[PDB]
Amino acid sequence: YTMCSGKFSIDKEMAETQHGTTVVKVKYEGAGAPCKVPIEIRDVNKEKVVGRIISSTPLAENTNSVTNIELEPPFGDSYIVIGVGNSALTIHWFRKG
Amino acid sequence: YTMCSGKFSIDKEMAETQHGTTVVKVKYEGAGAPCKVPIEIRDVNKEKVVGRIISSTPLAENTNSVTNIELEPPFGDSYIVIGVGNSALTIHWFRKG
Repeated sequence: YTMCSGKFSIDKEMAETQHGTTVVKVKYEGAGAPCKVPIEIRDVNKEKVVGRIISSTPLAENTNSVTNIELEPPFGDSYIVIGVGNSALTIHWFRKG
Repeated sequence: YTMCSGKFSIDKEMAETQHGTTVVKVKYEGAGAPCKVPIEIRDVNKEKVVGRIISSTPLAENTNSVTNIELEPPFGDSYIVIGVGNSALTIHWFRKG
């Protein structure tokens, strides 16, 4: 699979789980599915944080499909960008230490 | 910057340099520039190979702009995917050991 080229929207706001992760649900509104949900997690220095995605490589299976994404945000501020281009969405998360 | 959402084409075929790298030039034909050229390098097991991009984070500055990309392919077979979606291009490279 290649990365989805189209727009995503938040289907369920990012929320903390009980086992030290967060989960967010996104709806894929674009074309070219099945395709990989583009997900990048960066710290305050805009540097990528690796290995924090818990879900097996999240896919948008079809146009309008909803995908569950489980993440393990680092401590402090992280900026999670889902999608590509001008329609990419950013989620700011703060994890208290 | 976010990742470019649009189509790229090969402007200059991937070629070996003298100092143990390769260089390929791509033309960005899409919108939303300036944006980051999406580049992933995977091995035969389709696993990402990290730290092989020599160029500072390649950008497409504008629609129709041409970007120079210097890479350090791993030994053996690597598959370099530029772009996203159904218009993403794949380059197969073999590096003799």
